[PDB]
Amino acid sequence: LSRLDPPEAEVQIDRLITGRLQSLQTYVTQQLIRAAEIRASANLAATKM
Amino acid sequence: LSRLDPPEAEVQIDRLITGRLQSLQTYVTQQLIRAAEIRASANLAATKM
Amino acid sequence: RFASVYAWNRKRISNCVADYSVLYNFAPFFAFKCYGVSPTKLNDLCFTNVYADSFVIRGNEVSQIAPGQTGNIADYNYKLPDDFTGCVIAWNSNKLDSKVSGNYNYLYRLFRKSKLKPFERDISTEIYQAGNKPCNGVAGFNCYFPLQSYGFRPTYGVGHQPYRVVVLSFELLHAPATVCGPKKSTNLVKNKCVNFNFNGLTGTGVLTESNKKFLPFQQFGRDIADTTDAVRDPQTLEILDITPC
Amino acid sequence: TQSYTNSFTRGVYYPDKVFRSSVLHSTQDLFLPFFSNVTWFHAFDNPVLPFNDGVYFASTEKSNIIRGWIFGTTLDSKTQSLLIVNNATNVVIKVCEFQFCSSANNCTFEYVSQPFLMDKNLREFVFKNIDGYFKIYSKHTPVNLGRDLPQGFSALEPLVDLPIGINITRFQTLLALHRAYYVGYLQPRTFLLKYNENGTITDAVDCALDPLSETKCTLKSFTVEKGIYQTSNFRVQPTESIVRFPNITNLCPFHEVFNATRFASVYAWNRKRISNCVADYSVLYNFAPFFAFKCYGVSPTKLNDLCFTN
Amino acid sequence: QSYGFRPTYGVGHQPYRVVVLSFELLHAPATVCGPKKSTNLVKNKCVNF
Amino acid sequence: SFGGVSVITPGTNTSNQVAVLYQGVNCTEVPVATWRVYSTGSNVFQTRAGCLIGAEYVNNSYECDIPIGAGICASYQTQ
Amino acid sequence: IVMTQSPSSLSASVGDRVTITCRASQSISTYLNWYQQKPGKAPKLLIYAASSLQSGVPSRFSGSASGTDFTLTISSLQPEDFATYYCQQSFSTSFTFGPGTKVDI
Amino acid sequence: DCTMYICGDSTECSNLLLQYGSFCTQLKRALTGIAVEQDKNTQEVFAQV
Amino acid sequence: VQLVESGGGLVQPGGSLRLSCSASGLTVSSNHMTWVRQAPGKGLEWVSVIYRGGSTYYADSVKGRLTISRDNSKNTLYLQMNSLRAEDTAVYYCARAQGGWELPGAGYYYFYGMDVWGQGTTVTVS
Ligand SMILES: *[C@@H]1O[C@H](CO)[C@@H](O[C@@H]2O[C@H](CO)[C@@H](O)[C@H](O)[C@H]2NC(C)=O)[C@H](O)[C@H]1NC(C)=O
Ligand SMILES: *[C@@H]1O[C@H](CO)[C@@H](O[C@@H]2O[C@H](CO)[C@@H](O)[C@H](O)[C@H]2NC(C)=O)[C@H](O)[C@H]1NC(C)=O
Ligand SMILES: *[C@@H]1O[C@H](CO)[C@@H](O)[C@H](O)[C@H]1NC(C)=O
Ligand SMILES: *[C@@H]1O[C@H](CO)[C@@H](O)[C@H](O)[C@H]1NC(C)=O
Ligand SMILES: *[C@@H]1O[C@H](CO)[C@@H](O)[C@H](O)[C@H]1NC(C)=O
Ligand SMILES: *[C@@H]1O[C@H](CO)[C@@H](O)[C@H](O)[C@H]1NC(C)=O
Ligand SMILES: *[C@@H]1O[C@H](CO)[C@@H](O)[C@H](O)[C@H]1NC(C)=O
Ligand SMILES: *[C@@H]1O[C@H](CO)[C@@H](O)[C@H](O)[C@H]1NC(C)=O
Ligand SMILES: *[C@@H]1O[C@H](CO)[C@@H](O)[C@H](O)[C@H]1NC(C)=O
Ligand SMILES: *[C@@H]1O[C@H](CO)[C@@H](O)[C@H](O)[C@H]1NC(C)=O
Repeated sequence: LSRLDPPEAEVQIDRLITGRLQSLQTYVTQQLIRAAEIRASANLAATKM
Repeated sequence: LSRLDPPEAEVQIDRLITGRLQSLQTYVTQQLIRAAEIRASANLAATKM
Repeated sequence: RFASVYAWNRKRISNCVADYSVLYNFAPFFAFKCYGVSPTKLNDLCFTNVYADSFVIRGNEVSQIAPGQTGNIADYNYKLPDDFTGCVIAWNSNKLDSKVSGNYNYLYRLFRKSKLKPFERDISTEIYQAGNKPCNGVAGFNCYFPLQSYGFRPTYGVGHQPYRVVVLSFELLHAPATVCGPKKSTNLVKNKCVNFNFNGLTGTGVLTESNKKFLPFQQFGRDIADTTDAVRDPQTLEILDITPC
Repeated sequence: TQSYTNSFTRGVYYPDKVFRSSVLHSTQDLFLPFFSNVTWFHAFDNPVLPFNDGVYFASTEKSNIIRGWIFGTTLDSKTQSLLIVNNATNVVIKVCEFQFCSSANNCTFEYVSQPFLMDKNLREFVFKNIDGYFKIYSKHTPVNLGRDLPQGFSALEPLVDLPIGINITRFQTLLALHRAYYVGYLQPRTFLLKYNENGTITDAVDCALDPLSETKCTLKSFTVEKGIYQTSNFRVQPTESIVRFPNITNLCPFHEVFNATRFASVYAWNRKRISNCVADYSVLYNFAPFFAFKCYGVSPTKLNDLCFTN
Repeated sequence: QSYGFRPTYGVGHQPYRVVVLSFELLHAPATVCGPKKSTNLVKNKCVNF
Repeated sequence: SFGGVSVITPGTNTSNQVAVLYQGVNCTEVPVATWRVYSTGSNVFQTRAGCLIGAEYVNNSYECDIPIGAGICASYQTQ
Repeated sequence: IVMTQSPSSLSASVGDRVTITCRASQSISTYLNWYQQKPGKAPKLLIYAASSLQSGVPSRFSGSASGTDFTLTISSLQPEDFATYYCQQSFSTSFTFGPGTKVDI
Repeated sequence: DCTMYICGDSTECSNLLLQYGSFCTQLKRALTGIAVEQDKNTQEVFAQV
Repeated sequence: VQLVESGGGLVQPGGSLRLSCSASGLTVSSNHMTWVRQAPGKGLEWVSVIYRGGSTYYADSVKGRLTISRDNSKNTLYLQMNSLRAEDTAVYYCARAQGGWELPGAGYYYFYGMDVWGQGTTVTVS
């Protein structure tokens, strides 16, 4: 921000934004599968109890 | 590589790299779900045995 | 008579505080366009060291100052690493610098074997060996000097008359700081969410006193995700801990 | 007596001027490989050693016969040469040309500061030169073992990073005439560090020595349990190069298109087809100066090596 | 559109000469090649070709 | 020729000797062209999964400790 | 490392001295050798370490070194001394040879 | 093998790929986990005696 | 003390050759030896060297083609030449070097000079 004016800073900001979004999506994508596995284990535990 | 110098070869290399990464992610994304289904089937088989 | 396009003189500037308003107080610029950083915010920045490379070129040579336009004079004289933090100035003061017959004191080396590395100043004078003859000093066929004589006539148009150009080069390093822009340093506060501009580390947070060691060479703190969690005071040499609001 | 002695685990230093509290960093820089060999120079003496990438000058004498070093490329009146010399209570550095310490005519460079010999005893000095700089790191430690490097751990801290901008290829030791050391070379490697609590390096591991070190470098840890952990890959490297451009050798003219008069108007332009030849574009440079050699398709440098249909 | 050229003119009125090339980068037919020393052929060992 | 390598080790607490498995190179075909100081030998053994360097081959049979592949295991027994 | 000899062509007569010299690029201390190549048969070694003798020939041959410039001296250029002369550096593993020096009547 | 699939042998492609952070490690970890689970699945189905 | 060479001949391009340098009074077990190639009227050029320890270091140009090898006693070393590019047609000599130690992290530097030379053998390519 304190190196360039917006007109050619927008490209860098956009590159960083898309990279961060791509990195963030995978976290929830993995979390959903892990939660499904844990839910299966919890159902088995409830049945055993 | 033997057509252009790096300064304007970087854009092509980056385009190919991001395309290949995007194509590669889907493979493991589908593999995880298929493995989960196979694991459910294996648990059912173990219970039957 | 700064220097020729080859054998350019290099000036190192450091240990000062300088303003770029003075360069506006100068002759009109042939091309103030420059590559590295926006000229507006140059007045407020801190630097490790700066360099000045001043010399003379032709009009047909003013278009290849950028790293990607090499081929005519940048081929064997001056090359850039294509990153080139900082930027250039041109002010074509050749008007009161010329000769009726020609300026013979300015030379460029075109008879060189191959491309040179960026930031290179070759000074050796050897006979050019373009051909299949064992040159020993005859200076005839297949034997050429590594120089190209030329003259400057003031009646010429653009592209033949001389021009003058100076090139800067920055580093934007963090640890060593010798050149900083002119700003009124303000009193230090703490224990309240404020904006801080320590040498350019623009940020917001609360500053407290820390028990870090910070050996004399060390002056920054770092951790995961490149967050500066500590900083050494530029003036009183006191270490401070930064915490988000 | 240039006998060889083991260097054990010694030669690491702080790579960056920042503070890290408790991490396991992974750098990549010039270092001294672990468990290497170094050449003792017990002393006709003072060989003119090469300077490849760096030097690890280590000394263990107390009488301070060892003055500063001499660094150069030609070590004559044609090229500049460093003249590091330790005073009684000062340090002196010169850069510009010398003949034999006696001319020092062209140029002058100077820098003074506190001595390097304040303080059996052991001293280390790492010399590196990159991007027109000169980095030296030192650290003094006391041992009494004798003429052998201790099997301990001690990092180094920077002293000065003065910029010079000179080729350096030859290295010589200088001693006082009226009134012994080890040399080892540096190579590019990858290390893993152990900043403990105060930026004090207490351990380090080299990532190219043994398979166990490779595994310890893959996953960032100093302890590994039973497993079949994977590591990097291997691939056979090529040996020779072969190029087979076609049989034909005739050179198409490619020139009448260039030197002629009244080619054509901008409309009704003449079209010339060139094929069935081998031609070079160097002859194009042997021509009148170009108004605009800037062009769109391919880089002009590699045009000389390409094959085309027409 | 008739016009004339006078040598006393400046840039933009005096004539200029330009030549234009055009390639195809095709693979099957090859008639024009750069000058390089063809080397001997080797085989049964990892090499650059 | 190309491939990957794997390191078979017991815990660093117990010892430091390791063995190296090359992924499907059929050993003698191209075992070795620094890190390759392992004698290019010392009981090189061949299995269905690759080339194993640094381990013997006992005719006995025990319980699996470190799986390898194709019905082969490894351990750190004392002679 | 590149060395050049000067002069390349030597023309003198009997009872004279040689003043051919070898010019290096980097510093090679005093490690340089002077070789005599007969016109066809085989090379011969005269001066090693830039100042010593192999003891094959009498004191007519000598070698002087100054900085990184080396010079050869022959007391009497007798008629049997007519061949090619070479200067070779030995400071490094990769030896290098000079272009060559011609001796003429 | 991510670094060989995305880039064949060129080193500058690898240099560009290192600018994308740790994306290869996640894929390698996921694939290794899948492989270990597949090896374990066929054990409790049969190895009951 | 003398050493002589053998094994030359006229060989078509892309062939194989095996030159032999046999010595009488110089043991090959512990010595430094080297090969020097002279093209017709073009000067000399070192091409290969083997040390006492047993390591090798070829020149930059002839790399990956030539191979020097030493015989266990019998005082006759062998230089094998692979595919040729019609440039190696020249006269080959074998010689012995004085000595120099083994600074680790680098090669061998301090050498004195060759002492004994053979007559050499001519190798030609058609
Ligand atoms: C060693 O230090 C002494 C001073 O401690 C140096 O002597 C001074 O040198 C400066 C620079 O030329 C002079 O201006 C002073 O007048 C000198 N003072 C005295 C008392 O001599 C000396 O030059 C230093 N020498 C070296 C080799 O470092
Ligand atoms: C980091 O610094 C602290 C503070 O200096 C070190 O803690 C000291 O440890 C020594 C060892 O016995 C004690 O004598 C001191 O009293 C401690 N300082 C205190 C308690 O303020 C700590 O050891 C350092 N970390 C290292 C060296 O890894
Ligand atoms: C280091 O020196 C010892 C002692 O001679 C020697 O046995 C060993 O092989 C040397 N190591 C290397 C890597 O040269
Ligand atoms: C510096 O070197 C140049 C080039 O040799 C020489 O002409 C000049 O006289 C030197 N300056 C001196 C000796 O002050
Ligand atoms: C330093 O050496 C390199 C290679 O030897 C050379 O290309 C370069 O020009 C030298 N530096 C200067 C300033 O001449
Ligand atoms: C062209 O082919 C002929 C026949 O194979 C061959 O004799 C000739 O050497 C070839 N020309 C070149 C330049 O390779
Ligand atoms: C061919 O080109 C040259 C330039 O190198 C020129 O001097 C010559 O006049 C041209 N040929 C004709 C017939 O004009
Ligand atoms: C290492 O092994 C020893 C003996 O087997 C044991 O006493 C010790 O606790 C082990 N270390 C750890 C960290 O478990
Ligand atoms: C390895 O190669 C040898 C020789 O070609 C062959 O006999 C053997 O069967 C091969 N091994 C495998 C597992 O293919
Ligand atoms: C060990 O196993 C091998 C495998 O074929 C066999 O040939 C050999 O006879 C066995 N030896 C003993 C002592 O069991």
